[PDB]
Amino acid sequence: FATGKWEYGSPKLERYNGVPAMEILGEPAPGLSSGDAMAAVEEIVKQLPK
Amino acid sequence: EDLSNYIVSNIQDPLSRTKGVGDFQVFGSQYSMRIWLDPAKLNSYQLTPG
Repeated sequence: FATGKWEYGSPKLERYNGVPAMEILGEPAPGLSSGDAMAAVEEIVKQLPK
Repeated sequence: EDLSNYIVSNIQDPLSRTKGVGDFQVFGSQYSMRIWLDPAKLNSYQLTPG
């Protein structure tokens, strides 16, 4: 009475403020600044799937 | 119902955890899967709401 197929799913469903999400952790370029490395990520989010 | 559901499902949780926001109270609800039993259509199959 039962068959099986293979789908795709995640082994670690995170959420931030009651909403699905994905954490991202990196560093700055050796010598720059932790403040600078964030001027970047502010730019990257521009070309992201609205 | 459509706008209410839009509040409860997209605006509540971010508002409710907004710096300074305390209690809240929506003038409406979210959607629910409603099931309206027909007493006569139910009878026709000797079935109960249980």
